[PDB]
Amino acid sequence: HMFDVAKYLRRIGVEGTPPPTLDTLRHLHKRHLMAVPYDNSTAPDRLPASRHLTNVPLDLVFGHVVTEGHGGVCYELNRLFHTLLAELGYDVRMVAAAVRQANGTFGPEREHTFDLVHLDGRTHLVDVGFPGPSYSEPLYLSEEEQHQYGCSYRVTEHDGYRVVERRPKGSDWQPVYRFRPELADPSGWDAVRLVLAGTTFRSRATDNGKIVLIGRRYFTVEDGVERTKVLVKADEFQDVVDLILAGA
Repeated sequence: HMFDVAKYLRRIGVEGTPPPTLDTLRHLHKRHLMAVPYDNSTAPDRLPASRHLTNVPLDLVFGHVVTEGHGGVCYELNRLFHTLLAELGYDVRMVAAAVRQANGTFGPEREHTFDLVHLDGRTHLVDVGFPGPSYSEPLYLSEEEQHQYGCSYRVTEHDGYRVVERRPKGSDWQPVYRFRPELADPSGWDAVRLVLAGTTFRSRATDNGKIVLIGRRYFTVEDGVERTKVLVKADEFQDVVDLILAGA
């Protein structure tokens, strides 16, 4: 009952109650990724003993992300965004995906959680909860090449999966994640199941790209041009954390 559309829209820098159109969806998606960073720093603290996402009240996640201004992980940010989109009138369907790993395999089948929106006879992929380099505006569910912010995307079909692939400037196509579109479900969020500190993941979009910090590995993409640096200095590291977490 604490979920509040207006409070959320203010949190992401969106004015009024914009109309339920594709132009609005594209704006909401980009603004969310600019304003609400991905952060797994305290994700373990919000896990339920039961392993069922339903047992984590939506208001707890809303309070952490929206009221308090923090970031979150895929099943927090996309869960909130699904609810916002539904309250703004969109036909939103939850989907789970397997993420491409550094070694080229795909990880567990339902590790990543995101959404699809069916609008005006076309289906769009919606994902404001993915740590690494990926799309700032929704993709169409199509193998046709799509272009945004200096990168290309396509959603190909391979062996019963749809595969989101990305190509920045000067690089080859690489998969991001894969999913089974036919398992999309309007109510799918209800079915989700969940020493040095573990590796921290933090990122957010910028006006023309994205900034990503994975451990010490700092990545930026600006109009499709990528740069990476392994951070050594503690002060520089903290400056990058602060820049990500401050939003835009």
